Amino acid sequence: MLIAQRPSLTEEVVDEFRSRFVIEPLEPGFGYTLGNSLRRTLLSSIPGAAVTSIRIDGVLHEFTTVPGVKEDVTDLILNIKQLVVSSEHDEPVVMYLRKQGPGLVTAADIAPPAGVEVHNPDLVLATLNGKGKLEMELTVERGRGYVSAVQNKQVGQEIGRIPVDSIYSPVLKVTYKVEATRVEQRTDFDKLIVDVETKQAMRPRDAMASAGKTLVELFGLARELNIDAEGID
Amino acid sequence: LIAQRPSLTEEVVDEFRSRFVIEPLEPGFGYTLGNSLRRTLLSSIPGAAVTSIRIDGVLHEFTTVPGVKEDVTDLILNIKQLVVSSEHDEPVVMYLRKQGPGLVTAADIAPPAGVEVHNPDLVLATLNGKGKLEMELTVERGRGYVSAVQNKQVGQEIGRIPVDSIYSPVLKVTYKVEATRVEQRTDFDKLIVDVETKQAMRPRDAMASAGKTLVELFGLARELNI
Amino acid sequence: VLGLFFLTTDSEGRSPKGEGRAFGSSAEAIMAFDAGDLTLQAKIDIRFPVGTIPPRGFEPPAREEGEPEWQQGDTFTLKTTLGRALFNELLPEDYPFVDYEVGKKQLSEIVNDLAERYPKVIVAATLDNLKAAGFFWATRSGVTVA
Amino acid sequence: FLEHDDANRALMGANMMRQAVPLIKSESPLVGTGMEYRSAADAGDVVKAEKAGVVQEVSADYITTTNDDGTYITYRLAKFSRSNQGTSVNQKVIVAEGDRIIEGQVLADGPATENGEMALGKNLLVAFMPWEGHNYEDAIILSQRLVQDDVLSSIHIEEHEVDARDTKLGPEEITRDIPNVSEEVLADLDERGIIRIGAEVVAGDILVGKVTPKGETELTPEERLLRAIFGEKAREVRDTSLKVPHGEIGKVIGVRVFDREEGDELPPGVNQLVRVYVAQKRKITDGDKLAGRHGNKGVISKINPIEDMPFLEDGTPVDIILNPLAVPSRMNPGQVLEIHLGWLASRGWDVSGLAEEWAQRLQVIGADKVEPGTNVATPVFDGAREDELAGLLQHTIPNRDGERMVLPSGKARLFDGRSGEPFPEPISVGYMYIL
Amino acid sequence: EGIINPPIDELLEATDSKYSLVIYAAKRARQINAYYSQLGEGLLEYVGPLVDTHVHEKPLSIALREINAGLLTSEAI
Repeated sequence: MLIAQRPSLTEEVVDEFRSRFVIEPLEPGFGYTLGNSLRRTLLSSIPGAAVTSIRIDGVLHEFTTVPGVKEDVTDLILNIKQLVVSSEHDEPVVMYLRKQGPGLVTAADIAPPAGVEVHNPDLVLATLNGKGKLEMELTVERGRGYVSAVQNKQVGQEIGRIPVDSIYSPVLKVTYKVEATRVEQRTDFDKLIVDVETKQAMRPRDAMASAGKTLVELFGLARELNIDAEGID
Repeated sequence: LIAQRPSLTEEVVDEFRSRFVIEPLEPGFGYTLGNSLRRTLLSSIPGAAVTSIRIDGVLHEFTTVPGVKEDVTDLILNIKQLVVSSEHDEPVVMYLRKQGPGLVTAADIAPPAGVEVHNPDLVLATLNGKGKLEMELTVERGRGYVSAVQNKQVGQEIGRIPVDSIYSPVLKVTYKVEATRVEQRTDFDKLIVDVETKQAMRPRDAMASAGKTLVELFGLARELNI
Repeated sequence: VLGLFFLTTDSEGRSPKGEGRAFGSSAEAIMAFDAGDLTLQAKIDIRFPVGTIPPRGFEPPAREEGEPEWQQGDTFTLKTTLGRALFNELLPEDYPFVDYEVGKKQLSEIVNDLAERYPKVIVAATLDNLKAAGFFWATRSGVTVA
Repeated sequence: FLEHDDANRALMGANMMRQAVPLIKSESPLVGTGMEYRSAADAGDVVKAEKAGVVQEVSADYITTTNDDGTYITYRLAKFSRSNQGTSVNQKVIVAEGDRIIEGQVLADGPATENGEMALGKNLLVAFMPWEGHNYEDAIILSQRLVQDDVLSSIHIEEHEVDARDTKLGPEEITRDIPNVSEEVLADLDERGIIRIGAEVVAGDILVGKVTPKGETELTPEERLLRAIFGEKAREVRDTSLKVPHGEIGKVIGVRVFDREEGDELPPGVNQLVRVYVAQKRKITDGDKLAGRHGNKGVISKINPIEDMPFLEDGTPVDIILNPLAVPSRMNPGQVLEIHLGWLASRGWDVSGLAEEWAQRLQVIGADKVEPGTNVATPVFDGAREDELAGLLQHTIPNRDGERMVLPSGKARLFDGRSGEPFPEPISVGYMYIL
Repeated sequence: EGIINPPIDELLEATDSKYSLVIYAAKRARQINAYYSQLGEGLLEYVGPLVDTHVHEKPLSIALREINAGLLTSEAI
């Protein structure tokens, strides 16, 4: 009844943010269950914070141009959503960015409010020609998973404000592949290899620890039905 | 942003089928959760099933027992779908004896203390007035399906004949998802899993064992990190 | 090949929901596809990190700037479909981006060019990646007969 | 649906149907011609009554009948006797104890038969899709249920014999005292050197022990020294026993012996001849060839567990996955029609007062109210028109919860077994007769 | 850990031909194979594996590893 060989999660690091996780020989047919549940929970269930709206001075929602900046508004939207923010206010919070003169405006030069931290100051947001004139305020809100952009009537409240897509999940992707391994003359053992790509804010192994605890709680909710024993170790 | 933990509620639609709902799940979570639950529910559930038998005057499953219109192979087929529950971790022997004309049935089988047959209405064979059926059955406990090739361990006992056995007592599992009434863009989905199982066990403890296996696996995964 | 053709196809293959949006990275777009708002067959603007060689026809065009720029080897946005991004990231990072439907003839073309310009090991790895992706997206293609 | 198939594929299917092996349990086709009954009955394998009487004794070995005149006739049913090709010819029994018989009625099936109807295979729930490349280039994927439930399993009886001939040097002897052997090899042998009945064998196992009379033995120097060290006497008698050919397994079921000195007659020289029946229950496995009626054949490439199968909305896994790429190129769309009609036969239908053209045709034909599971007959060139199939699919009996699983188009929602998420679009499902 | 583990391009440009590479790697494989089977004579002319080797190995794999490393040289008579 007991599993012939107990699994054991192991780690293989190729970069400070990219990592690989292997499960040793596992019971036959259990690779896909664990692999796909882990992928989805890791991509979605973990919480985080990311921007939700942006406001640019002297610009309308239909007016896609911004004076004083060579770059356009859509690439600016892409760059801001790329930026990672760690927030804990649990309510919408605004962050300001005011800069003039020609040069480059980067995440380093952003001034964050109290209790909100920008993990990556290296990213360049805009390039200025002539007088910069750049004034911008962006809202940050903690969230879970991934939410597409929607209209909250903020454009009606203020014409400059526009929606933007958000990445609440600390992780960027998970690509799990399952292969067969031979144990004690038997080939009916599945090895699961999970490749987690995460942003610089969170270490991937902590993200999988959180995902595993979430899954453990969610499935141990099923223990309430009845106490039963299954062969293990 | 909003934090809501999953909650499970149970409902009975029949004596051996039930529906279980989980409303606050995240978007795109219901299908994966239900599929993992169904996969573990079908493949692995402790159960008992006949792993070998012995017929007097029969040395192999190919020959026939006089007095019964069904050859021995058809008797193996009928026994293979017999459903049992065995509390003894070790193998247990049952005896089936029937004389005279009539319908041999699971009810006729002799259940030892602690081993119970749960489908008495099933009919195994038919005997004539001249017929005589006398069978010993070995009941083991396990999970999944084990073929007769690996169930053979006694060679000198030419009388014994092994039978492949099916242990899992769950018939089929299907899941569905919907949309919750809460007003948000995420649109949390309500997973509902319908499970129907054989007479061996209630569905509730079946999914209890499934959840036990899953929580053990994911707890291993978590604990070995950090 | 059916799967690869499905992976890179134009619109009209389904109701192109979530079309006309720009995604910060291929990974975010995959997130959107998983969420179901985006569909695999839909034109969108996708960024590419540095080192991603651009399409052969993208070399003359580039971004607008008053300073010299070299988009042959740095970031660049592109109006394409997520399926084409997946098809190219099966191909090695040195290969120029392919923005046209593959079918069967063009697949033979790119395979021939790979066999000409790349070492055998990379060719075999690319063939295996193409095989795996083709089987996966042929399963997901949902071709049937009724 | 022969009319919908190409001539080449129809030819291939006709050639393929003459190779389907009988299985442990035979099942008649859900959808087929109406003519299998005539082919089965006119074939000699079925055992039909010659008198119109009442059965008095029904059993596995024999069945007895008593005509009203007074004559008593008992039919002896063959049981697990090797055919020409090496397959069992087991014959089941249908009639009960007290039922009436008419002349020519079928009392016992044969190999590949059920209730007097031809049954060359079982009918499997099939879904058309490529599936991870296992069903590539017409290879077949099927559930572990077929292995588990013995749906596709057949007995195969092999017959090999040896003859204790008389040679110039002396007579060969069939005995348990085989020379230059261990003690455990000749463990299951009988008193005279014959394997017992019911003794599982493997490659190299001794079936019947025979020894050569003698031979001119010139011991080599090394053999001489080794024998002297070990003090073993090499004897002129030399082992020539029969052993199971390499790569074999099976439970012995019968042994026959013919002795020269007995009243039995034999060819000149052979003093004794022994034949042993080794029978094995071959289950479907990877590599074994499988095929349907319409010239669609393929080798099994993988047997996924029951859970890996893409299941339907109610939770019923599909027993076999077949590549859609085959039907358009092979120009045999008849199999798709067969699959749809098999689905319609599995789940009954109710048409009454619909006032539709196809509804009228069914009502006058009489095939209007059909209960679930009953077979359907579509003659070869008078089959069910496509309008009939469509209209019936609109009116399939609700299998559960008052909902029909197959959409009007003939396709259904298939959830991936492994990853779990639904497939993007409906998939064509139904029941196909596979051999 | 595979037949493709030493890629063919480096060996090919080292030997400048493909059949020449086959025969030369085969000669080296025969040499290492007959070395491993010396079982005690210890002939001075024989030379063992120059690169590191596993406890169980094929002579041809080690020969091709030596060719890839480049420390081996050939010279037509």
